[PDB]
Amino acid sequence: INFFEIYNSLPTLEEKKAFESALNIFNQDRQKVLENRATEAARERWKHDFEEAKARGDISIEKNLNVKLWKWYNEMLPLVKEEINHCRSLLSEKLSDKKGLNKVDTNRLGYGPYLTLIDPGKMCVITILELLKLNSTGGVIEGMRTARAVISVGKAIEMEFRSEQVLKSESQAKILWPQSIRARIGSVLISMLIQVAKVSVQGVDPVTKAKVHGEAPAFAHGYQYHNGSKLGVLKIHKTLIRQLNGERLIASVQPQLLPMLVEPKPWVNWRSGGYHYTQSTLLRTKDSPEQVAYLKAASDNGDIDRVYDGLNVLGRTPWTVNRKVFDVVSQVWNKGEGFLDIPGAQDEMVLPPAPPKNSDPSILRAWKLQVKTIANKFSSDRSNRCDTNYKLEIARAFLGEKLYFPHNLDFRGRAYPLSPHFNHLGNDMSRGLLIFWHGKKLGPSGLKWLKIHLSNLFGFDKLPLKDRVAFTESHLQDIKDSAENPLTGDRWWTTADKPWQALATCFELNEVMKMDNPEEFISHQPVHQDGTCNGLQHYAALGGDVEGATQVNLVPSDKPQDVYAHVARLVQKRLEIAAEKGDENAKILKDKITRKVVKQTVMTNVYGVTYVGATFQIAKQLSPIFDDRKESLDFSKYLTKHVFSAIRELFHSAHLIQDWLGESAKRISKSIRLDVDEKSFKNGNKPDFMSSVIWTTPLGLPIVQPYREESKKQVETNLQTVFISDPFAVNPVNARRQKAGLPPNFIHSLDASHMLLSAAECGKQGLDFASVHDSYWTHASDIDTMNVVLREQFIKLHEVDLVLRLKEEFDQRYKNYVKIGKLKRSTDLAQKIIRIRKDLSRKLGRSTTLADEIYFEKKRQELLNEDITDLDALELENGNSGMSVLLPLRLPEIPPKGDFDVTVLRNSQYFFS
Amino acid sequence: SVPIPGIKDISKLKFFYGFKYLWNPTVYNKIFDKLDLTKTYKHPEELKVLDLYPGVGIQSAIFYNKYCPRQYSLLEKRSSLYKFLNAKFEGSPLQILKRDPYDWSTYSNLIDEERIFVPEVQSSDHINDKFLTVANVTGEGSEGLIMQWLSCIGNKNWLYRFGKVKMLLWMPSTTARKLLARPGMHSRSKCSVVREAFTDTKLIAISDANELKGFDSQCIEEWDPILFSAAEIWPTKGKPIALVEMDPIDFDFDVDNWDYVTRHLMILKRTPLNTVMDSLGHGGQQYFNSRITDKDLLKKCPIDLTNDEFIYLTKLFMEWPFKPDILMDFVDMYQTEHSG
DNA sequence: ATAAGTATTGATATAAGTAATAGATAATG
DNA sequence: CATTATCTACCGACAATATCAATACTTAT
Ligand SMILES: O=c1ccn([C@@H]2O[C@H](CO[P@](=O)(S)OP(=O)(O)OP(=O)(O)O)[C@@H](O)[C@H]2O)c(=O)[nH]1
Ligand SMILES: [Mg+2]
Repeated sequence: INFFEIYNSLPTLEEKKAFESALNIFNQDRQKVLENRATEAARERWKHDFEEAKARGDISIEKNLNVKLWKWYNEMLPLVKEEINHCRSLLSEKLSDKKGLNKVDTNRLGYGPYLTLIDPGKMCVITILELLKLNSTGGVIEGMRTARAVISVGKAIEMEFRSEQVLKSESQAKILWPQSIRARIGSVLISMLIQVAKVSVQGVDPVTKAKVHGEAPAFAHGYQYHNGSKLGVLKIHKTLIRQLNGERLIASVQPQLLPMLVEPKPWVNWRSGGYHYTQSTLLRTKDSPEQVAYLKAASDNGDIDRVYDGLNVLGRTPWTVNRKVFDVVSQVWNKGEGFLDIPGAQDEMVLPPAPPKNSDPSILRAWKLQVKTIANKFSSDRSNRCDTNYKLEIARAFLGEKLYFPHNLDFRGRAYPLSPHFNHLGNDMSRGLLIFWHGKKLGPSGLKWLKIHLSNLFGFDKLPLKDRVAFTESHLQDIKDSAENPLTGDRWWTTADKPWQALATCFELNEVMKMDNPEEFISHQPVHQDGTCNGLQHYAALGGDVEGATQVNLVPSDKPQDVYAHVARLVQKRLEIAAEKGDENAKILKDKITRKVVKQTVMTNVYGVTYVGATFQIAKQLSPIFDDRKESLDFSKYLTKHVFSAIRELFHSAHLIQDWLGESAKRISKSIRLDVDEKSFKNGNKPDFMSSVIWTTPLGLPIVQPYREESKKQVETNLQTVFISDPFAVNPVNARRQKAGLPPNFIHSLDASHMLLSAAECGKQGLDFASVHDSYWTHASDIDTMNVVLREQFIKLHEVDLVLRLKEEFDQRYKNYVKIGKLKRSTDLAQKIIRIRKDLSRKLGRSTTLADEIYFEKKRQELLNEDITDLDALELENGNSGMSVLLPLRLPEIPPKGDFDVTVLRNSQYFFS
Repeated sequence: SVPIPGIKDISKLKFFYGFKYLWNPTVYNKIFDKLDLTKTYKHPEELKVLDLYPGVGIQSAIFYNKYCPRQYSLLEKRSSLYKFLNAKFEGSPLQILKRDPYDWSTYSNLIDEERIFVPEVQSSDHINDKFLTVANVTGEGSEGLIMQWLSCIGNKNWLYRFGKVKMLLWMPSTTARKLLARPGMHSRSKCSVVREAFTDTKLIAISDANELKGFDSQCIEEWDPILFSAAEIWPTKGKPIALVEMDPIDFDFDVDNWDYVTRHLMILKRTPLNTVMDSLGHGGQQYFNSRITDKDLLKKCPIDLTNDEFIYLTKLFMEWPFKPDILMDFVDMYQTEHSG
């Protein structure tokens, strides 16, 4: 039943530990059954619903939806079993010459061995679930992309097969399916579903205007043109979309990867951690063999143990669904009216009056654009309502039980939960629902910090801590009113910046206000240490700036200084004088410029944002307040121009480090390795560039930028030819993306490293810790200890100069490379000349370096068939005349690191608050 | 007496933005005799010609010297070409305007707002006698503009609100091969069906001898197109060009449903109609089997269909009770974010 | 002593306001 | 040395196809 309330009822902590142990073992068994029997339980649930509905009657409702699911399954099982029958009847081949040239030749003999390995009902249910889940993705209006659907279903069947194998291996005591086989299997199964699924529909005949009802296919395979490049789509009947925006959707399409009720499998190797049976790799490596190869080398060497410590501390923190906030959101959802973010029930979009054909082409184009805008808004609201429905259903499932989230890393190292649907790292509603399972007494610091958190939520995070406490104290009546009745009241919590977390903390504060001694109260709501321009903090620390560090709350201060606000004010003053000057673009926008609008452009700007991106970012941020056209970008163009003009003067160290990183990335990307290749690829005089930017995280995790130039090809399926890319094809690197992406990835790696160090330390102290990249959460009691730990670990991360260590690591990894040199501009040092010759003898031992290198020169289209030929050719260049030379890659000189003790942050309380 | 620019002057212009023009006066005289424009515009002393993308302005000078229309508007918004036109046709009765003809707004401003060029609207039964439009859309990248100008005939909106205005269009040879393909040829696509449904277009002159291998043989015999060598166009880099006379005709289909049906059938232009009608919505094959009565038509792959069969299929599509929504036929590339 | 598919592959067209936007800018001849 | 075709900061994410011109390849007669 409800475990959380009874557990809280317990007076003594030891009793709590006994209760936790008993629930932990019973939840071990419960989680074990949950993973394997998810599909069987779901299929049994809908077949039961179908049988139950049969007695009552046959109307088009949610029970009918389940009836439809059991009917599609029931009439799809025979087709797939006939396919399996012909697969086993033909897997006993005799001669591979006279075969069915289409249906068996490439189709059935290719996927034959893969259909036998798994029983059919699992494949059918998986295809239905996985096709419904992809509803309205990939840009389709009310369907999915065919490539995404085929690959997702093939991958889900393969992964379910691998779960079956894991279970069989634990019970009794290909490796990675290629993309082509996954595509063929997925296409065949979704084809069968297309050819079985039929749903009743009602239509109006045109000539007589008499309604007619009929049965039509539930799924259909069509195509759609964008930008000239045709796209394949799978459209779902609108009658079924009406029923997917329904409360009972979660029963039909079950979530397999949901928060587990047992302690995650603690991370001991890159291959194992968190989830029990579904293997989860430590890196969300998208499409790279190199990324996993380097991670594997690291794990085998074992030098990343601190990453494991951070992930194990991040994962072992227990949550619980907030019951009161769940009640309020359920009331609001059932009410049906549009709330703060839940868009509200909508039947079908209304389009403006269509313009007459004879109108100027621009008018028709404008109307078509407006139709696209209206359709996008309607599909967005529908998707938001469906997502909220899914989230509220998962929340309803766990109303009492306590849950753990298993964390994983993307390729930089930031920690992202494994559960994609519902997690504390989603939008505001998801955060409001979750509270820390462990409750700790507030205490003297705790009560004040809880108040400061409530002030933070309401947008008053700018002012000093005392002002935040004063703000919380001044609005005690509002807190009691909002807490007593969420709705049918003043609704003060709604005005807050973060709407749901604000009500949750209001409930906590109301309980606190009813106690004579607040410290004795035990609290659950996590307090957020959000971080002011964290990327700027890291740039200032790396460069060693003093003025820059001062602006970014690094140095101890009485009042918090945030760069975004300062630049926003500067821009405001300049825009105000500009509007007075006489331009009309500024007068409308003179005031609206606030911290929120500027912050996105400033952050991206330090990171190398192209101007188009800045124009869009600002357009989206300023669209709500309605000071310019949300649709149009023309009004927003000037504003970004001024933002860039004001910003350029501000930044010096960040620009220096970003420029050095960009230059290093370009030079390293355009470099060619000596050792691996002793053969010219013969594609041309200029070989391909397959060397990628790689550096190590201060924790020891390896980071390899996977910005390659992907090679897609059309592999044939039963439905269509899908334009997919094979992950095993190694390809040259996209120099443009390497150069544009090194700075942000470096700063994000440093940010994630600081998080993992601080997480390991907090978990060592015994404080549960949850972190959304750059804001750390802990109970309002231990917030002071966490505050100490953050600063301390930042020190432990920046005690050593990191940019210099990175440049040294680059020089070590990329010493024996030979950057392709174009016509000369000047000389830097005097070892380039010895590079071309490689005639110095290497006798009696290693230092083979000349031997491998000289043969590479032979691959530079030497003037020969011989030995003294090319060496003579280059003598003129040094003595004069440009050539496409082979000079040794030389990384730039790092910027001068200004003198600034990073250790002065230990006494700044506004660094993280 | 308009002075015609020769190869000497037009050799001096360094930039052309990719447009290839023609400069030989002999082939232009031959072309204007082949077209025989003095049959429809019997009183040229009242005709008003609107020349889009004139460029070098040789066709314009020859046209004026032969017919003397009342108003000849050269809409060329390009630096070197505009300078050329103002240094050669200065004071000349030609009307040289520095206006981009690409943007729709140019026509609205010219005819509607400023009333510099005001032609006379006539009925939609005879090819207009007081308005002639000539255009040189020859850039290899600026082909979609021709498609927009063709689509305007269907809507009767852009310049075809003056009835049936005849167009003299220079165009890449690849565009002329697309537009002028007959049913079943290899180069038959939806551009060809649009051309067939809205216009009847003849090949007046081509810039190559080995290009006639892409057009229909009987139609190539019927048109009798003028030929010339590739040494006649002045920028001699790009592919050969082809002049096409394009006069709108009558039509009584629904242009929106016809667009949908044709665009979605001509995606799979080689699968027989047994299985290509399922891309037109949910349950398309069953319905279009119950409705189409001529089971010989069901074996014509949609590249084999003439336009009349497409009008028939769109009639069945608009008769469909369960027809899908024609207006939400796009991909929401703008903001399908998919946060969860 | 004597040829026709054929799995693989590569080019081209696709829609049509330069994808919902337009200034850099690395990269060939 | 003069002139142009890509994108538009990065991460969680998640992608153009049909057709046919022609190829190397195995069949085999
Ligand atoms: O668009 C973005 C947004 C954020 N980030 C990166 O995510 C991190 C924090 O993202 P945010 O906390 S929200 O934005 P802040 O820059 O921190 O403003 P604040 O001081 O909180 O008022 C931070 O490392 C930023 O560089 C991006 O890289 N790109
Ligand atoms: Mg932050």
